Amino acid sequence: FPNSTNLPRNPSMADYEARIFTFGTWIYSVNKEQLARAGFYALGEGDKVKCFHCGGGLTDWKPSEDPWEQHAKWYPGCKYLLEQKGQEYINNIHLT
Amino acid sequence: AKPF
Ligand SMILES: [Zn+2]
Repeated sequence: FPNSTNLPRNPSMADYEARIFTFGTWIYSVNKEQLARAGFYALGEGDKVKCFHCGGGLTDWKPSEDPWEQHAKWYPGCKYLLEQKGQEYINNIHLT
Repeated sequence: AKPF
């Protein structure tokens, strides 16, 4: 943990539409579209979410937080993250 | 955000 290979930890959540559906009753400020685009889906347990690829989990979100930024901060090895945001983006989140 |  987390998963840093090229195979998704949860294939059933690889589709954006599948992930966005999990946010049907989302009551938190952090944007659902942004979360789903960042690879996350809701567990239905508070504001807990997990990335379908690396399986990384995030909770206790702040109102203006950026999902992609938190994804890179805690799970830099995620391959979906790499594919979507690039290595420079990730490395910059962990700048000297 | 906090990881879990
Ligand atoms: Zn991930």
